[PDB]
Amino acid sequence: SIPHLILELLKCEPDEPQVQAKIMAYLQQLSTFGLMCKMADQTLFSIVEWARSSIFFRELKVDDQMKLLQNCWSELLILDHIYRQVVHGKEGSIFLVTGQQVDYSIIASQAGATLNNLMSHAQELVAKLRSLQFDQREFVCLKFLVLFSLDVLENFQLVEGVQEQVNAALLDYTMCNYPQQTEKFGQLLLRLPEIRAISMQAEEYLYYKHLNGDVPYNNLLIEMLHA
Amino acid sequence: SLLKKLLLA
Ligand SMILES: C=C(c1ccccc1)[C@@]12CC[C@@H](O)[C@@H]1CC(CCCCCC)=C2c1ccccc1
Repeated sequence: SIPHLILELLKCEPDEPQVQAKIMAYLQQLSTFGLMCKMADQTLFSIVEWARSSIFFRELKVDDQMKLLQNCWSELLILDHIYRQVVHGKEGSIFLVTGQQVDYSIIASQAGATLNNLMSHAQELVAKLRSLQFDQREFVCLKFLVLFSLDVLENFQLVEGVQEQVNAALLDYTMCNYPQQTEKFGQLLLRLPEIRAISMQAEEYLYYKHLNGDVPYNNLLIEMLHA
Repeated sequence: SLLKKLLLA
């Protein structure tokens, strides 16, 4: 069965069709890279609301809420992207938060050499998570582990306690629901440092483009880059 | 801060 803790995490998940329709409208309302900056900016709004909605997170005071989000926003962006490929993804395509399916080689061209490399690394993680049978229960657990980081507080006791209970619930779930997949718990946690390295490289690239004058007006994205 | 504005709403 599913631990009750994970059932509460699943309740915080955004309504996927409504998020798609909303970001779709925003983009329909400029380089392709510039359009993706807009798409990421809108995704960050959805991420902030997700955490704001969230059990546990909504108990922290604003100052603590800001630190956690400033520390993991890009990691959550990449993790969300990766899981989106795991579920809705196909070979040689990229699925966007707007619901669009684009050919990888086309969007990789538009992304340039550097970004294509990071996108390709992420696709490697997609393939590994698929072979591990990564599912939605495990996904929401990783999202909260990324959000409630210990490497970041007025209430470190809450953060530490959330981290320990989510870890225990994820171990219980993977052991009980994928017992033939040996060490699935550890194999999932291994990907968090990998995703974080990708997100650090992504931030440095976007920060470079911003200083270079290539990132159009996106106040939330830019503010998080300056955090 | 826009982020702080979002969290205070
Ligand atoms: C962090 C990104 C990004 C932000 C601003 C500009 C460009 C990318 C993402 C993460 C998921 C989507 O929001 C973004 C879209 C995407 C892949 C398509 C890039 C096409 C550019 C013309 C991102 C991504 C995914 C994996 C590794 C690095 C970036």
